[PDB]
Amino acid sequence: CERVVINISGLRFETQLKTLAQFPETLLGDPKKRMRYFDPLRNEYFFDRNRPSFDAILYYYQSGGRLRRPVNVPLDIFSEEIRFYELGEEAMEMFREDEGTDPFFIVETLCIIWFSFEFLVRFFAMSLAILRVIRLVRVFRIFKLSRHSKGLQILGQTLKASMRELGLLIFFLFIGVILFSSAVYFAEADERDSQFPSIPDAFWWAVVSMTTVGYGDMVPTTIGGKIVGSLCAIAGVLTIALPVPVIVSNFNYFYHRET
Amino acid sequence: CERVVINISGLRFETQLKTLAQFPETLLGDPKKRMRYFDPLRNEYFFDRNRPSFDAILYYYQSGGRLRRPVNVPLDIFSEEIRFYELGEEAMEMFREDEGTDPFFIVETLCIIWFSFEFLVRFFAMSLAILRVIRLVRVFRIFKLSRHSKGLQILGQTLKASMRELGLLIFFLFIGVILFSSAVYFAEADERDSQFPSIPDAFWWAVVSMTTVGYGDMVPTTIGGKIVGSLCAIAGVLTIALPVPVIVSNFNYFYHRET
Amino acid sequence: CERVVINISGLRFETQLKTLAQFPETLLGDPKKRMRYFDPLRNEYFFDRNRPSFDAILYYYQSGGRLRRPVNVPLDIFSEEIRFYELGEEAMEMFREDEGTDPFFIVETLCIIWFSFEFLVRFFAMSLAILRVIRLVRVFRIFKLSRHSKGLQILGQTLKASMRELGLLIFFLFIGVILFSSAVYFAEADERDSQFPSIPDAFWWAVVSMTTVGYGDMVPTTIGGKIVGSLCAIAGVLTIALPVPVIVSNFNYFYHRET
Amino acid sequence: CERVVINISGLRFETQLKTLAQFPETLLGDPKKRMRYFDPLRNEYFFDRNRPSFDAILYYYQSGGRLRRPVNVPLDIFSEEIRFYELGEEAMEMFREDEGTDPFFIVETLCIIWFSFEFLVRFFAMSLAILRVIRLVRVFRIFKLSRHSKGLQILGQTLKASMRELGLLIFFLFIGVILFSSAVYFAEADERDSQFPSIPDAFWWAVVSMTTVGYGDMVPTTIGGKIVGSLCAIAGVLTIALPVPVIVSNFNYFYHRET
Ligand SMILES: [K+]
Ligand SMILES: [K+]
Ligand SMILES: [K+]
Ligand SMILES: [K+]
Ligand SMILES: [K+]
Ligand SMILES: [K+]
Repeated sequence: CERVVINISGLRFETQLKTLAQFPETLLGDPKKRMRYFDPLRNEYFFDRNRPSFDAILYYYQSGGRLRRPVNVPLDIFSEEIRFYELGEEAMEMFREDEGTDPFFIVETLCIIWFSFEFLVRFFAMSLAILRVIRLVRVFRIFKLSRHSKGLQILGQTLKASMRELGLLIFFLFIGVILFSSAVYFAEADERDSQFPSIPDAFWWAVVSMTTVGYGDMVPTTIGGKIVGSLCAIAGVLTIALPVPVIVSNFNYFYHRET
Repeated sequence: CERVVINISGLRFETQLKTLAQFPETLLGDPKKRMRYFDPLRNEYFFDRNRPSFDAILYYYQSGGRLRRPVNVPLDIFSEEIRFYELGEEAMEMFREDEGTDPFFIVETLCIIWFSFEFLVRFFAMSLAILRVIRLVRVFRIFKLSRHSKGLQILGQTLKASMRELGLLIFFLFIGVILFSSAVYFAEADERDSQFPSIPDAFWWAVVSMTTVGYGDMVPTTIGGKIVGSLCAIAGVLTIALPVPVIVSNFNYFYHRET
Repeated sequence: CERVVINISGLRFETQLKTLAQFPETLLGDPKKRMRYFDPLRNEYFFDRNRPSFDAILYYYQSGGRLRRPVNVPLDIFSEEIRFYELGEEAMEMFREDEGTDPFFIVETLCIIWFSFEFLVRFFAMSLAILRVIRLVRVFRIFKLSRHSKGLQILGQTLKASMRELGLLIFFLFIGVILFSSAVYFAEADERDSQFPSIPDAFWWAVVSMTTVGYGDMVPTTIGGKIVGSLCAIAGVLTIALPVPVIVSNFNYFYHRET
Repeated sequence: CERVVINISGLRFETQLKTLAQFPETLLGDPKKRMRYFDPLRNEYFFDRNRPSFDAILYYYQSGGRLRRPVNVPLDIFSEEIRFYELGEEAMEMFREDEGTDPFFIVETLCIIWFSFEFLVRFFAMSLAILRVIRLVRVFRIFKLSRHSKGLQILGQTLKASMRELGLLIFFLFIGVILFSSAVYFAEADERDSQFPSIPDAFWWAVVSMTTVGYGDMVPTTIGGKIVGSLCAIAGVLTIALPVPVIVSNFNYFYHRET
């Protein structure tokens, strides 16, 4: 099948004419558009342009549509070329995406009034329950700032996306606490003056020993509780120092991408 | 020796004909297979394909079999080319790999019964010992989840592989604790009200000061115990913050590779 | 428009003559300067030089001035080429930048005297206020070392530049402490022996639980205070372990760039 | 000056003959050695070899000796080429490097005897001083293992090399402790029940608050001591989390390079 020669600043490219006919609207696929760059003396089309980029521009046609930016070609440059060669806004975006008492009442009432008002205006434009209700509505209040603080949105999108990541930290943390709250429970017990009788309390210690917080409300006195204490102080920093790189790589990405 | 010219979208490659005969089954090595792409006018074989990839495709023959994917060529693309040129499933994989009271009894009995049953069904398809036995079988129980929790397998494979890494953390931790539990022992002693008489107890402090847990069950009161305490708080975070990058790079790899 | 051919060690480049006339002072743009490298037999200018670099050297003219160093070309090499081709000191720098009781009184008086003297010599060359004044002038004294200690300058430039980064850590820390000092306040209260009555004190705990310092002056005794305590020990290490990579990447850069 | 053409698997290179004469012993510089690869029909030397590598092989001569391995060319491959082209062992290495009661007495005496014996055999093949002598010889004893433990050597070489790095951590730690042990000293004092009278003791707290160890032997009770306590818990983790990446990058390098 009749072949074409494209010269990009001395670098010669060759393809069949049907390969370019696969995208009739692009500059190279449109006879009338590329006609301006034909050299009758050499029988080739010449372009005084960026050499590194054309590799992909041609592969686009041969691949049926794949438009990847060569790793060694800047983003601003390669974008200009896609524009010049007239690849089309569709493929253009596809590339883009593939590439990237009273005072308390007054304050409480004023907010409920403003919030509801603003909410409605924008939208339109028993004894035991009282204990659980105050901890809910009053505690999650801070979440309102997320609507005016860019940072929170980033923190949220990262959590929603890296949920599987966090799920491991907690999971691994469990197996850890369970294994340590048990290994010390068997060596800490059967000894007087030891504040490690039950297991439920051994859970707190472990959670306080793995995160390295160490309040001092519970500490091993026996030899068997210290051996598992050292392994715990280590296993903790080891287990915790895992999902971090992931969440950070996600946050830093969501942060840099949003900004 | 008679040479051949291969034109890949304008980029010309040249090699001897025996070099290609070294792999008679591949497309380029098989006369009958490459015959379809010969251009009589130019005396060369033409391929309307990916330019960046062919560099390696040719080196494969010249190297006697080495099939490396150019750093600047996507994985999905280069794979297609290996397929087209018909390099062979062997070399193909080789590339792949080179590239990547009653309730307690009931619960206890039910499990032992189910586990043993499931185990057998799947397979077929004195006073001091009682103290060490309860800490063993009962503590390692959690390890059963590893068979239904992907995460654990990753954590295990990383440990089994980065064993030499962890061995250092503990090793370095030793030398550290030994050096600190001794430097403070000589400056903390010979002083009343000091809870640092013996060395074995100095070990606990050091292990609790390097991991930065600091329960508060032991703290320097002398000037010589604080100087070594500062160096300890530092040396600890320095020694611990070493094998981490390795274990993480292993975990993150085993995690991303498994997923 | 009359075209030119430039041969760089066998690699042929082609451009129009006006493209090179866009920078009349450079070697390639100056007829008298490039005349020395013209080959009459082939009708092309030949240069026995670095191939990888010329890609950019030519793009410079086609782009109207863009001078980027190819990712695969060393800095010392590409710099030499820019010099040879005589691109010009301007574009040269632009590239550079786009690329990178008595003793107390005596001591106090002597300093004030020396400092003021040195300052002037270099420049030319009520009861409640006394409490706030001593904490100010006397505390910020150390900042004087910054003028003789390179390290501080780096620490400062990184802070001044990554201010938005730090602003998040503190911000996120707030929302965290507010949410935790409240979630535990509702579960820690309504229970005797609990040292978590007020909220202002719950703030201290949270700040001491998220940074993982854990002095032991405050710890959850209830079940509801421990559940939020575990989430706090985690959320803390998660929130803190975020701006770090940024500040470090800034510090390490400012450090390596300054040195 | 008479020019030469080198064809590397279809990729044509051109240089002057003197450029190659600059290294008379290499294959390309030796008439008798390159004669075997000359093609009389095309007037060029042909090599059925790796294309990516030759770029550097030629630059070596043009540069007067610079032998850099292209970023996109494997180490094992490029090495083979340097060998084939016969560049010379010198340049070869240069490239390599540019590229990479009684029991106590018995035990004490036996060691002193063995050590001194082994030392000599290998080499040949008052009251206050007693307090400082026991802390020295007895404490640094562990350092003997470094001769049989690879890990320590790595830890040492990294310290000796990244000394300037560590010097900052300690330095920055100083300025920090000095600024915090002073900011809290002015707000913690003038208040009863406060364990922060003197400054020397404020130093311990700061060092225990920045490393996040928090023994609990000292904690702010005033409002002014807590505000500076939060800034301290942060500034600490910020200052410490700086030299880490450096020491790690050095250790990981010294570790991977040694192994
Ligand atoms: K800690
Ligand atoms: K701690
Ligand atoms: K603590
Ligand atoms: K504590
Ligand atoms: K305590
Ligand atoms: K940490």
